[PDB]
Amino acid sequence: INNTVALENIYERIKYPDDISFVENQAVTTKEPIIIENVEDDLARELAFYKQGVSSVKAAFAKLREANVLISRPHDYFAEMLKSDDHMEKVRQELIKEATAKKLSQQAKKQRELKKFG
Amino acid sequence: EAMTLAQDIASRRKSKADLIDEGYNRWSFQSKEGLPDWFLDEETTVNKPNKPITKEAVLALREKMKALNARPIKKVLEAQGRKKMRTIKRLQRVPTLVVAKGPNKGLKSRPKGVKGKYKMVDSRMKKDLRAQKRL
Amino acid sequence: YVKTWFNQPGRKLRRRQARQTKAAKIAPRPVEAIRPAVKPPTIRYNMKVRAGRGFTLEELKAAGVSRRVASTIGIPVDHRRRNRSEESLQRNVERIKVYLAHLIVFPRKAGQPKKG
Amino acid sequence: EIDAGYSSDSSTEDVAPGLYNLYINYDIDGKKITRPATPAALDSLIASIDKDKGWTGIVDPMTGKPVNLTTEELGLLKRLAQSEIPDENFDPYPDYDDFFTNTVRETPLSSAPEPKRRFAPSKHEQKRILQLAYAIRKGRI
Amino acid sequence: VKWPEYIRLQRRRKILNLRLKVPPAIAQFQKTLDKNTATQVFKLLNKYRPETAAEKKQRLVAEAEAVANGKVSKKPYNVKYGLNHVVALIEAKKAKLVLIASDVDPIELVVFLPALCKKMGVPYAIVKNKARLGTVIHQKTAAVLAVTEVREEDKNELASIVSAVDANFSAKYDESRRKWGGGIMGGKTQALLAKRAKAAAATVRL
Amino acid sequence: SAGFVPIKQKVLVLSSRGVTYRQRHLLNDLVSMMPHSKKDSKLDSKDRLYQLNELAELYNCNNIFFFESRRREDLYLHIARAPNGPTVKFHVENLHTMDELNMTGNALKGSRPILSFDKTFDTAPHLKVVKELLQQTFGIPKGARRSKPFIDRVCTLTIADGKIWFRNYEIRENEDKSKDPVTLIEIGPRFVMTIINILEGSFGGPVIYKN
Amino acid sequence: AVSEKAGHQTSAESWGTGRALARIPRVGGGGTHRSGQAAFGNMCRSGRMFAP
Amino acid sequence: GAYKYLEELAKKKQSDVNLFLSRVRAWEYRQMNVIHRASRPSRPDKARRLGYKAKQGYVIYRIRVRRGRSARCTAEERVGRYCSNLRVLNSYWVNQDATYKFFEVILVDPSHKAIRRDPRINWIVNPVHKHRESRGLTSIGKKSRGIGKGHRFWLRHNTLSLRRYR
Amino acid sequence: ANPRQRNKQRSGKPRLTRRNANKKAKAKIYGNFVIQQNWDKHATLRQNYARLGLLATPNYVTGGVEKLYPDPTLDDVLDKEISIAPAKTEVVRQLEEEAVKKAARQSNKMLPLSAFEHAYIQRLINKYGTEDFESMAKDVKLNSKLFNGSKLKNLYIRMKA
Amino acid sequence: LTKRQLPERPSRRKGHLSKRTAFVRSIVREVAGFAPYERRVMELIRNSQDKRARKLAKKRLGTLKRAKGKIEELTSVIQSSRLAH
RNA sequence: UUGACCUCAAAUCAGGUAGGACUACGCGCUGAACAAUAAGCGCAGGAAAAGAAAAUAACCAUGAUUCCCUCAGUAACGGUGAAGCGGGAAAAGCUCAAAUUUGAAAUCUGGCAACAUUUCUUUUGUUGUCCGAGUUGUAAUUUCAA
RNA sequence: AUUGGAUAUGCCAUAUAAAGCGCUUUCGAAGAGUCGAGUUGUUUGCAGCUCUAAAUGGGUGGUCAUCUAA
Repeated sequence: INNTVALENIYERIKYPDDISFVENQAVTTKEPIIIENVEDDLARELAFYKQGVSSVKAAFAKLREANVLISRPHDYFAEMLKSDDHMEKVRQELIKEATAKKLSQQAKKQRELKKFG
Repeated sequence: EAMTLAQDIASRRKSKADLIDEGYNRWSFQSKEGLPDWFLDEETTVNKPNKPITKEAVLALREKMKALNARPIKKVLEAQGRKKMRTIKRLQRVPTLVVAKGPNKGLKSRPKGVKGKYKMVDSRMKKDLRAQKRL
Repeated sequence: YVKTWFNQPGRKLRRRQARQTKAAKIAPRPVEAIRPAVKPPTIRYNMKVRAGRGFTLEELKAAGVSRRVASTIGIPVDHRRRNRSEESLQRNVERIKVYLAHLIVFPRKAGQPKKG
Repeated sequence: EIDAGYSSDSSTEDVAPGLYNLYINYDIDGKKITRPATPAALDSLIASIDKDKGWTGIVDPMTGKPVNLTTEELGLLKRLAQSEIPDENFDPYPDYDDFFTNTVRETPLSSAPEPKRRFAPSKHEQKRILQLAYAIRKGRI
Repeated sequence: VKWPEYIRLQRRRKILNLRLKVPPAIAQFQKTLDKNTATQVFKLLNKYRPETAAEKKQRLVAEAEAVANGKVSKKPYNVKYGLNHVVALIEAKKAKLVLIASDVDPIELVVFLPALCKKMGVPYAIVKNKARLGTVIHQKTAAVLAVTEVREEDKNELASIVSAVDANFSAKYDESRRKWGGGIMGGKTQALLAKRAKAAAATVRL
Repeated sequence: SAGFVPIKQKVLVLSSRGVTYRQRHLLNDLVSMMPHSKKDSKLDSKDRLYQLNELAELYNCNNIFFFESRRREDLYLHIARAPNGPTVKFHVENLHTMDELNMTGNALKGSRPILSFDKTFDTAPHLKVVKELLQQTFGIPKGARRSKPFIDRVCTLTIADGKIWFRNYEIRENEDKSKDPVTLIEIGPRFVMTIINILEGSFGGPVIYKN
Repeated sequence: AVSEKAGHQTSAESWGTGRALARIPRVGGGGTHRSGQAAFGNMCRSGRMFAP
Repeated sequence: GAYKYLEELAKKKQSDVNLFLSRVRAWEYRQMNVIHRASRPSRPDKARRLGYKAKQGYVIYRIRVRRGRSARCTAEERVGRYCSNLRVLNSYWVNQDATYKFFEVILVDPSHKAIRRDPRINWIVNPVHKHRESRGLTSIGKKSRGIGKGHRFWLRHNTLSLRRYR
Repeated sequence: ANPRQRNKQRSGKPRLTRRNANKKAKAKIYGNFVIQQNWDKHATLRQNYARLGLLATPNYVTGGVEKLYPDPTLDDVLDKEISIAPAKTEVVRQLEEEAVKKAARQSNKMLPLSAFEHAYIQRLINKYGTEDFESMAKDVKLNSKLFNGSKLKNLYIRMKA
Repeated sequence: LTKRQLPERPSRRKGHLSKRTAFVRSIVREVAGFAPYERRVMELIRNSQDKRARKLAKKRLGTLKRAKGKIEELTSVIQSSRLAH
């Protein structure tokens, strides 16, 4: 039950070596302990996750530029995507629906003042 | 059937070793070596395992069966021309207002001296017509 | 579809006459068989006592009634229920014993061949 | 530990060719691999005119050239598609193997006790005899 | 020519079971006890036929009269029949000799019997025809017969017969029973199928 | 021999009987993320989990992912190092899949992702061991079959109110770039992770941490 | 209660619009005095009562 | 008894003995009619555990149905139509090939005295058992229509129950 | 209104009228004669059973009962023997006495031996005395039926009386 | 309440292996022969391709426990055959 | 030669039996447009179907089926929509396969013959006898509660 | 007039029989192209297809409980 000494012991048993180059592993431990107390406040949580991500990515990118690994995916690459293109097209139709709904809303908001002052 | 199997072998999608193991089934152990023709003929038409077929293999057969003279200049132009001129010759081959009054009152079907598309009016629907316009 | 209940007083009477018809046949013995006392199976009802289906084989054996003669004298048998505690055993063993004391069993005419 | 390796018969493998642009985009570690030059239009036309034996019509994603069944692959397809043993020398008729009845079991299979009917005169016939004796008494027989 | 359909079926079935490769447990039933030993076996069997229903009725009425008017017997001796009964006798190791019909139509009924007799150390023979076995026990058919007990007179006749079945059925064959049967091909048929095979191998593969 | 082309870490994925439509989607979504995983058919035993060691030794997969769905509502994920190692059981909450409308992220299938671990994972020994085990699984080893060479996504694991939050993000190359143009978009894998117990053995052995 | 089918056992549909007839359904066929007569209505003879 | 052996042997349906027999019998059954009378069960052990007795009034009929409803359910209904004076007792798979699944149907003659006088089979003479296979009351019919005891297996929901005192 | 009902409305053949329905008529008692002689046809069966001294049901009643007048530890009990129950009314007392006299009349359950049984056990007795029922059983010649000692006893007691 | 120790019911005895049922299955296994996949699996075991044999049995049967039981059965057949051969 | 058996035919052979109708309620199958619906197809009975747990539960446990009330518009699922428990009505339980009767096929249809019997000269049996069925298994015995 | 289940009583009764309970230094069989797996339809159940079992096994619930299908 929360036996620290054995739990630390197995850590050295499954210890991933520290001397391994980053490109072999690609895991970063962020130097900043991102603390987001209002876990109920989800909106503040994405910002904390965002800021921890971009700092983690920036440190990863710096360690990989010296590793001489092509970070960017070239525009010519056409490998298979984690998301199917078919439902990507659905997500694309979904996004325009929110776009036109929002666009119709602001247009309607314009016409409320337009008709009064017309 | 053979093309789908051959495609799987060449495309490496299905491992060759796995294909060999899948070949030890109830049907491969029913050997046909030396059986008579009266027996073998009905065994092939009836007791022939039905393997799946893929559309890619079907296209491959059509590609194989495509003869060098399947679609020459004539069989693509005049054969297309005859179908076109058949459609052209087929293509060239290819309402009346009635007031409900006098004899036309109280009708149920096509009235006397009325042919083709027709519409009926009784002057009661004028009130509804103005209402629908105002709608 | 609407289910009406205009036959409710009729259903009541028809069931009464079925009890009367049953009693017309089996005249002296009770119209119902004796049911055991069981405890309902949940934390909400286990403090109560209700009627079970039949008496267990262990209950009948302790009461001296064989599982073959139990049905003859109107004692139902529940081959599926079991006695996990002696309280269930004692509760229903004494239920059988009281039933037996209040029971009058009429003799039967038997066949008796002349020789051995 | 189990080394997390790949046995030579694992169903997962790299470079899965498909039917028919050429998928020459990059390699592992991200380097463009050279496109093999298109074949001589004469040679490509010849292959199209006379399809090779076992022409699968399959191109591996790396090379634009088609993949064609070899002689041994053609033989394997022959056996598999005709529903025979895919092994040229495999015995489908092995000699009978008596791995169980090669020795004699000394004892009877059953340990049930012997009933007394088998040592006393038959009760079915004694019942029948008494029924016959009754019919003789009553004049039925 | 036009054979009737049922006659063609019978004759094609005869040839088909000859041409097809027959598993050893079914192919063992094509090797049967020789005529001389089968005749001697049936000579012993015919001394132990069960009493006919008419003979049984006569004996029981004779006892019934004694009971009715005025009134210790020895145990009967006969051959054992019925598939379930004989299997229990082999498994009980009471059978001295098992006689299996060679043409039981669902062969699964007796396909396991020779091995079971082998496992139990029971002398057995596969004899021609279910109808010969049937005649012994006054039936139409008997899938199997068993000798478990004979009279002390016939102990030597059974022992000599068991020895002959050992020499002429089990000592013989043995290796023959372990081999797949079938593949029996006619003289000109094997040449003809060779012509069919070479023609097929040329270009008839698809 | 033992194996040809020995990749460092291989994963074995099993779903127990009783997994729902949403839970199956999560497994397929996870398997797509890690190409070094070997999907398998349903396991008949809801209690005899020592067979997963025999599956792993056969399949040469040193990391087992067991998706246990009890009472057809509660989804649990068992992550273990197949030979011996720590078997850690988690409870899954608030499932969001690829087909969900909101997410628009897009990463190469099998591209090695950048793993980001919350520093709270280095506070407790059990939180450490979970981090080390999670790193050895999600981190796609080099040369894994079906993997892609470039890098397009980052996986973020953070401990909040004791629940591990797993978020998968896709890096974009902002037109202006300038200040680090990570500009990550939610890929779609969104769920809440809750450690329940940890076993010193492989799907067995005495408990070493209890929630 | 009334029969749940009383007033429905006939076959009739409205003759339409523009024919100088109230658009109540009328009984089809011919040769009987019922033919052409209205049906399916509280206001109609041999029709359905309102809210049976 | 030999029925234990037949029941253990019927489990090895693709062994050399059973695969060979399947070939020869499937060929034999295809030479015969689609529905033909069987002089005896091919699987006497299977027939008798399904209710078959080797007594007068029991009939075995063989039928082949094409693969690709349940084929066993189709087998019983077509055989029941073929012998319309009998009662479909049960049915069992006997053989199959690529095109055909083969079944033997057990039927009972309700007008035979050997059936009308046997207390263990009298129930099928009673007229509530006319065409059990047409109403789903056979073993395969019960399984097809979901009848079963457990949790794995309308009108009281579509009806509004209005009581007198409501 | 049916075609089959209009058929016999316009018919001349009279309707097959049967007169069987008289409600409130309770089923008359067959079965027990003593219960029949003391059953009053007006009362209900619960009223009749209670008046006669019998229990209609040995279980609880699922409702209120009529009130016409203003009413004024395993082993010990598992081993105890409930000392019968009193007969409250005359009819119950009549039924009890009728059962006892019937049982007394049908009480001689023991049978004599037949000719064969008597000769069977007599021959066994004349050789092994009258106590060694184990040895009589193992006697193979005289005990041809292979009766056991318990059955050879039952023959001996049945011969005595 | 006071607990009681209930004995086993006869229905829970089901699944127990009988000496006659063990014998009958051993006889049938020898007489019938083996399925095409059993012949393939025993060939793999003889060639010492144990890992490939276990994969085939699991693929053919469907579950790992069924595969393990079949492999153990066929392996003991291989030993039994060699003892007699 | 003679004869067993298997399989398969034939008969205005001896004796049976099926169809069609009704169809409110009942059980299968099929099944739309706007609903395990209508239409279509199959098959029953006075009821049908279901039914003596490969059932629930997590308790101090329940105990075939069905139906009513409740659970409950609840859980779940995303508007659809249960079930266990609880209260009642009625209650009844069982038969096989798998066992060597093996000191005895102990079982059964049918023919013929008497003899009874009847809702009944119309129904239903019994006894005898003979031919068959049946050992590729008919009785008795056992069904896990054992 | 025709029936039903009892009661009394006569005759007949093939009981050399058949049962329940109670004891064990003896035994105790339990249903397969089915379950199951993969996959495709209909709505977990069921159907097709390919593959195809076991013997304290198998099913179902929560190491345990419960049940014993084809």
